[PDB]
Amino acid sequence: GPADCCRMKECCTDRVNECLQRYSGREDKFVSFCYQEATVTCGSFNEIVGCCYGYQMCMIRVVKPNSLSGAHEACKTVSCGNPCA
Amino acid sequence: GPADCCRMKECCTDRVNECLQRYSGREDKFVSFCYQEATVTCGSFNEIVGCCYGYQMCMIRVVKPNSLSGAHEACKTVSCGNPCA
Amino acid sequence: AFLTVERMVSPIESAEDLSKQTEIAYGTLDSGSTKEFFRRSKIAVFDKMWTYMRSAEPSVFVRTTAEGVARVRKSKGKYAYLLESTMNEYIEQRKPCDTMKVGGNLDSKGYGIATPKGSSLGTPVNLAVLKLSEQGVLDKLKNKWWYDKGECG
Amino acid sequence: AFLTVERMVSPIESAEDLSKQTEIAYGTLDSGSTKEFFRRSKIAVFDKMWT
Amino acid sequence: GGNLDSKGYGIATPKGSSLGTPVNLAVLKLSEQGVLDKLKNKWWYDKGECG
Amino acid sequence: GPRKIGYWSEVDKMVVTLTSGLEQKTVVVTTILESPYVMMKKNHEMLEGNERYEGYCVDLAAEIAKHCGFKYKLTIVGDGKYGARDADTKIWDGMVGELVYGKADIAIAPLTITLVREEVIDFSKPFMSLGISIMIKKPQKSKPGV
Amino acid sequence: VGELVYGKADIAIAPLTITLVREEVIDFSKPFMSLGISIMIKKPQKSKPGV
Amino acid sequence: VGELVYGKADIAIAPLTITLVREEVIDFSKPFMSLGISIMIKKPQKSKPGV
Amino acid sequence: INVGNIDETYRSLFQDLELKGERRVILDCERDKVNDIVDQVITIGK
Ligand SMILES: CC(C)S(=O)(=O)NC[C@H](C)c1ccc(-c2ccc([C@@H](C)CNS(=O)(=O)C(C)C)cc2)cc1
Ligand SMILES: N[C@@H](Cn1cc(F)c(=O)[nH]c1=O)C(=O)O
Ligand SMILES: N[C@@H](Cn1cc(F)c(=O)[nH]c1=O)C(=O)O
Ligand SMILES: N[C@@H](Cn1cc(F)c(=O)[nH]c1=O)C(=O)O
Repeated sequence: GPADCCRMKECCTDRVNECLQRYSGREDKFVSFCYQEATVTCGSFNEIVGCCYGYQMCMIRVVKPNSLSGAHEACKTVSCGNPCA
Repeated sequence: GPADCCRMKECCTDRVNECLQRYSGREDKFVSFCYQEATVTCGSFNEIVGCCYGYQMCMIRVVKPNSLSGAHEACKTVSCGNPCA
Repeated sequence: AFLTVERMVSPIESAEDLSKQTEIAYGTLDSGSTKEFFRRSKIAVFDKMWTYMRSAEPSVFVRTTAEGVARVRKSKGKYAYLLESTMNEYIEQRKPCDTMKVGGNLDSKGYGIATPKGSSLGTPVNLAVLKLSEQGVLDKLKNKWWYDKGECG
Repeated sequence: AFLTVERMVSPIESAEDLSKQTEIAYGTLDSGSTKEFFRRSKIAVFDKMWT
Repeated sequence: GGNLDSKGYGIATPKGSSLGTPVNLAVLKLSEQGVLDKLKNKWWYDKGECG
Repeated sequence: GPRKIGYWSEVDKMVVTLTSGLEQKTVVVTTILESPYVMMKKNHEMLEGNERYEGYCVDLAAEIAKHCGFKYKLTIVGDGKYGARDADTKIWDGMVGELVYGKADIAIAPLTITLVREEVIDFSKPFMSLGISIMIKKPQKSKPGV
Repeated sequence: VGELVYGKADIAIAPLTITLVREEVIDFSKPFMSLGISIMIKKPQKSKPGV
Repeated sequence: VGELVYGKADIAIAPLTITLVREEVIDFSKPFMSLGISIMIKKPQKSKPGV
Repeated sequence: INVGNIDETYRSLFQDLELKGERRVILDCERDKVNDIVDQVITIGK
C-alpha cells in the first residue's frame, strides 16, 4: 500500500550496491544493469526513471574496477533528482 | 540544482512541525495551513500534492489541541504516498 | 466535388535523373560528411555525380548552408543543392518558402553526441539520449525548433 | 455529395484520431518492444490508448 | 498516417562482451558501404509484388 | 571544550569577538553555429554566457547535462568545422578534433555519425535521424491547361 | 483571501472561486453558484451581403 | 444518513444529494458532482416529415 | 569461516560463494588443512 520515496531510495542504493558485489572487477560495466535490478526490486514511481536516477548517474560516472565500496559510499548520499519525469 | 524527494520529505515534516508550534490549542485546525507553508518552502514535485501528502493526512487525522509533539513524532515516519499524482 | 477537393501532386526529380542531366548544376558543402560521402562512395551513380562536381567549374561547392540555399534561390531553379535532410526541411519550413525538398533521401543515417574515448560521460549521455528518445523529448524538441512555429502555411 | 464522399475517404490519419473513437478496435503484439512502449509511456495519447 | 515513435533495430550483445565494439564498427561500415540499404531492398522492395 | 565567542559591555550589548576545495568540474561543450541547432539570440550582445545561445542543440545540451548532472559551458568550435582528418598531416580538425586533442569534454551538435570518427571518438545512440537530400527552388504554379 | 488570512475582514462575500489552495488556508461555505473556465470570442457577423 | 447518525457506518460514499435538512445531522464534503431535477421522456420517432 | 571444526559443508559454503559471486578466498591454515581444502575444491570443481 504505502510507498515512500525515501525508503525506496535507501532500498534502491542498497540493492544496487548489493548487486554490484556479484560482478566485482567488472562493476563499471554493470552499473546500469544492477540499477535496473534495484529499480525492479524496490519499485519505482516512473518505470523509465527508476528508483534513484541521480544515484545511477553518479555511480555509472564514478565506479571503476574494484573501486566499488568507495564509489557506492560516495554516491548513496547524492540527490535522487525528480522521480516523476 | 537537483532536488531530492527524501531531503524534501525531512524538510517537509520539520517545517510543518515548526509552523504548528506557532499555533497552540488550535493546532488541529491549522495543520493543513502549516502543510502548505512547508510545501511552499521546501518545494514540491506537484504543487497540488505538496512535499509529503501522507504526512499531512496522518497529521490532520491525528493532531489534537496541545497534542502536537506526539502527533508529529508519530507522523514523520509515515510513507509520503506519491509526489507525482 | 472535384473543385471542392483540390490538393496537389508532389513533383519528384529523383537522383539518378539528376545524374543524367547537364542542365541543372548541383553541389554540396565545402567540407562535410555529405561531400565526403559523394567522394568516398563506390556506388556508380554517386561516383558519376562526384566526378561531375569535382571537375565542374566554377566550383559548385559552398562554404556554408545559408550560402548554398542563397545560391539555390538566385539560380532561377537552374542549381540544385545536396544537403542533409534536417537543414533542408528547416529551410523549407521558413520564409520566403522558395525552396523545397525533392525526391527521397540518398542515404539513411543519424546525428549523435560525441565524447572522447573512455570518457566517464559516455554511458550516462547515451542512456540520457535513450530516455529522451522514449519520453518524446527529442520529438518535441524537433517540433519546437522546426514545425511548430514554421512560417510556410 | 457522393463524389464529395470520394475525397472524404480518409477519416483516420494520426493516432490521436484512432484514440478518440471506440468504433474501430485496435491492439498490438502480446509481447514486444511496442506493447512495453505503450505501457511504460506516460505520453497522453499513448496513455489513453494503453488504458 | 505517420509513425508513433522514431527508433531502430540493432545488434545486441551481453554486457561487457568483446564482440560489442567490433560488431558496432562492422555495422557502421556496412552502412557507409550501402550494404544495409541494398539488403533491405533485396528482402523488401526488389521482388515487391504490389509494384 | 569551552571557548569565548564574544563579550557583553554595559553599553554595547552583545559583541561577537574574533571567530575552497572539493568542487565539481565545469564540462566544456563544443558546438557549431547552425540553425536551428545553435543560434545567437536577438539581444545576445547584452547577454553573457550560455544565455547567449538558443536552439535544438542548446536545449538538448541543457537536458543532457540535467540528466547526467554536470555544469556545462557552451563553446563554439574554433575553426568552424565539424570534423575531418587531413590525409597529409593526419590531424583532426573541427569538433571531433577538439574532442581528440582534448580541447572539449563533450560535443553536442549536428555531428553526423561516420565510421571514420567512430574509430577516434565515442558516439551516443543517434538523437536525430537524417540523410542526404536534394534542394531545388519551389516551382511555379503554372496553369491547368487545355 | 489575504484579508481573510491576516484578519482584515471577518467574512468574504464575493465571486470567490473555491480552490483547494484556498480551502487549505481558509473555510469555504457550500457553493452558492456554479461556474467553469469558458471561451469568449467575437461573434461572427451576419454582414457582408450584396450582388 | 440513518446509518451515519446512529453510527452503523463510519462514512457514506454515494449519490447523496446535499440538503439543508441533512447538513444539520451530518457533515457534507464539498460536492463531488453536479446535477439537477430533469425530465425524462420516450425518444420521439426519428428524423422529420414535411414540406 | 572456521574450517578447523568440521565435506558437504565445504560444498555448501562454496555454493553460496558462487551465488554471491565471491571468487576471492584466503586460506589461513596448516599445510595439511590447506591440502585438504584444495582437494575438496578440485573435487567439486571450484
Ligand atoms: C534508439 C533511439 C535512441 S534512436 O533510434 O537511436 N534515436 C532516435 C532518433 C529519432 C533516431 C531514430 C532512428 C535513427 C536511425 C537512423 C539510421 C538508421 C540506419 C538506416 C543506419 N544506422 S546509423 O546508426 O545511422 C549508421 C550510422 C550505422 C537507423 C536508425 C536515428 C535517430
Ligand atoms: N553535420 C555534418 C556536416 N554537414 C552539415 C550540413 F548542414 C550538410 O549539408 N552537410 C554536411 O556534411 C557532419 O557532421 O559532418
Ligand atoms: N473568481 C476568481 C478570479 N477570477 C475571476 C474572473 F472573472 C476570471 O475570469 N477568472 C478568475 O480567475 C477567484 O476566486 O480567484
Ligand atoms: N439522491 C437523492 C435521492 N434520489 C435518487 C434518485 F435516483 C432520484 O432520481 N431522485 C432522488 O431524489 C437523495 O440524496 O436523497
